[PDB]
Amino acid sequence: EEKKRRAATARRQHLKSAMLQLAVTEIEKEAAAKEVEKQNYLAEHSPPLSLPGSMQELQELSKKLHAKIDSVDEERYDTEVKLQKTNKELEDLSQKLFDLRGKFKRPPLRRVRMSADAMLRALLGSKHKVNMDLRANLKQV
Amino acid sequence: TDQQAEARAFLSEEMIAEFKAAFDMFDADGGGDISTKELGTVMRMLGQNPTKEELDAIIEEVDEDGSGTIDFEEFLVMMVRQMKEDAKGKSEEELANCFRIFDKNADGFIDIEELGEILRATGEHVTEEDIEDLMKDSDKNNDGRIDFDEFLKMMEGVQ
Amino acid sequence: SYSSYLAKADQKRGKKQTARETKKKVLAERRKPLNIDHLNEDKLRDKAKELWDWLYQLQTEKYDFAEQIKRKKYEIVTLRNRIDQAQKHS
Ligand SMILES: [Ca+2]
Ligand SMILES: [Ca+2]
Ligand SMILES: [Ca+2]
Ligand SMILES: [Ca+2]
Repeated sequence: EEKKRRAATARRQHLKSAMLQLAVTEIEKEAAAKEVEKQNYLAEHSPPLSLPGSMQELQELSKKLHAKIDSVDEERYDTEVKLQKTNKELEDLSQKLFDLRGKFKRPPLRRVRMSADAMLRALLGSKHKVNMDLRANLKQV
Repeated sequence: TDQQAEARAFLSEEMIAEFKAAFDMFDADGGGDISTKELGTVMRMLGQNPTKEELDAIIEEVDEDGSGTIDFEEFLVMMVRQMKEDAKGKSEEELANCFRIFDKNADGFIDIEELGEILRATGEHVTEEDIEDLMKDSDKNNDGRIDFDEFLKMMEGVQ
Repeated sequence: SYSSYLAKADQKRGKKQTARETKKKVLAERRKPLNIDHLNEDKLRDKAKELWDWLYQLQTEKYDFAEQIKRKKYEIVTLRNRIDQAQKHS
């Protein structure tokens, strides 16, 4: 009567946790690496400026930049709008799922207020020692 | 009061201890309950700028005695609900991220192949049988992949 | 279905033209001319970089807005699979 079956499940768990554990450590790798790409991109599209001589150069350069500004700014704008468009597209999709299942996990928009841990830190500053998460507390001996 | 029960049951003396200190600061006069005004002051200290409507709504969320104010009890309730929501969000976020890492592929799934890789990618020792086993257990809609929903489910419980 | 063709023109042209000027209005505000021309010589120095930072400022943001859509675009791909998976017309 499948008496041993119990060990099978524990494995999946052992593995699942071996997975998540793997995930997390990989998660921050991609994260920092990602950033690296960000500073390189910026590394060339706007490298450590070096102010020219003065007369024509400083004026010229200034005009150069100022024009690019309206340029980059417009691009920045268009981008922001494509984002708006996108966030919009998923909100609708974040609907077409609600009224078809109900309140599902991981809504894309996520309405979150400040955490209690935040409020606590913010108000007591130094004396806020409780790594609160879920761990209840029953007397230890 | 029933809520204020489990609520206080949930927290620890440590918790209460601090949530009190915190509550006290909310309460100016020191009477015994945060008013629609006493709250406004703290909220701004916390970097917000609520409106009369907003404030009350935030008040009467845990005001069981229709007082229009919040006592250290209704407060603990409030802190609890938040405690909860916070931990929930953090969880789903992490898992959500894990799914993207395991997905590596874009297709929004996790096929037996990647499952193997990621699994094999762990230091743990595993043979194909294990991998396909975990797939069969996880894939509930028996379509071969593992959708985000299932991933939430399968990872439900692990850390 | 060709009586709806006049709807295309009116609609598209409409929204598109609305969007334009808005973009123009918006972008125009965030723009302060290069008024400072020949008022000092070392001024350019303390000026030029300020422009430089503003650029870098915008540039960095554009990059973020960018990476963001990408992430969102993926949120969608998944959110779409959950939609189909959650079909089962039973
Ligand atoms: Ca009071
Ligand atoms: Ca009360
Ligand atoms: Ca995949
Ligand atoms: Ca599946």
